[PDB]
Amino acid sequence: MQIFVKTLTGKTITLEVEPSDTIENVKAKIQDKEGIPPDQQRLIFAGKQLEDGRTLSDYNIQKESTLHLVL
Amino acid sequence: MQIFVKTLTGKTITLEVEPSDTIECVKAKIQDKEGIPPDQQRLIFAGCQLEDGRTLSDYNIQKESTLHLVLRLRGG
Ligand SMILES: *SCC1=CC(C)(C)N(O)C1(C)C
Ligand SMILES: *SCC1=CC(C)(C)N(O)C1(C)C
Repeated sequence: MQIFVKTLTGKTITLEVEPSDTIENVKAKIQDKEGIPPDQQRLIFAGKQLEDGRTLSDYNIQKESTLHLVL
Repeated sequence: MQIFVKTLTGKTITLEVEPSDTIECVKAKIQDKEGIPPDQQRLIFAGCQLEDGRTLSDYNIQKESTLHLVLRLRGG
């Protein structure tokens, strides 16, 4: 499924993920495509900070959702 | 040049653009200012749907023109 990650500089990155993926995995995909180290990433969805060991399904993130990335 | 983008909820947004800008760029400016994802945006001017790779000049959009923004159905 496609999701959008909006950064604070007005760049939005699109990622292809599965609900079963962990937050740690998502962060690794973002590092791979934009080079940001996972330790600098804070991911926010529906006002919750996402935790590394949970999966996207844990948070009910559905296709075409937008997560916010704060560094 | 200033252009107006009228949405279906009666909100009009003003943008500063150049005729040389592409439609893709315009959509990115709208995302930046109102948060709507480009993939949900359908831009209409003089009864044409605007295509991403063309520029505003391609369509003869002059200053103070109004484009209409229709949003693709929610989700995908
Ligand atoms: S909208 C950015 C842009 C304009 C134009 C000069 C047509 N381009 O080649 C890019 C895509 C860089
Ligand atoms: S821009 C003219 C146009 C718009 C749309 C309804 C997408 N069309 O099918 C044509 C190409 C007629």
